[PDB]
Amino acid sequence: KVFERCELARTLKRLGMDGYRGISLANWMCLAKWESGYNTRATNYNAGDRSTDYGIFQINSRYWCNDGKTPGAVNACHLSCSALLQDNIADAVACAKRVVRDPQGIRAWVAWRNRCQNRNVRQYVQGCGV
Ligand code: NA
Repeated sequence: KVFERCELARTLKRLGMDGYRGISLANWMCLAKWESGYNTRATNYNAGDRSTDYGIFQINSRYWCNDGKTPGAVNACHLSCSALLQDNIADAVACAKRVVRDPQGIRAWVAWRNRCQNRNVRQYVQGCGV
């Protein structure tokens, strides 16, 4: 499913993402936008290390979910990577929260650093009623 901007903003707010570990909703929106264009079915294969980024937040199989095909990988979110391609994003949100409950926080995603860090993200939640 490809979410509409405000549809997603309210979806993430209902899931407890607004201010989660200090990260405003707008930052999560900016992340989803740049990672997948708000597409829950987005996947990206990394030929170099044989891992795959899954879903709306493009969570990587080397550390976060299990896909059975990434050598020496772990599964910190304790989920099948399949859970990260669901139209319903509750599992992906639980995993994204897990990701930020680590040393870097929202910085774990390079995309956030490139297109969201120190830029205006309020535009992503404008008019969404959040
Ligand atoms: Na894995």
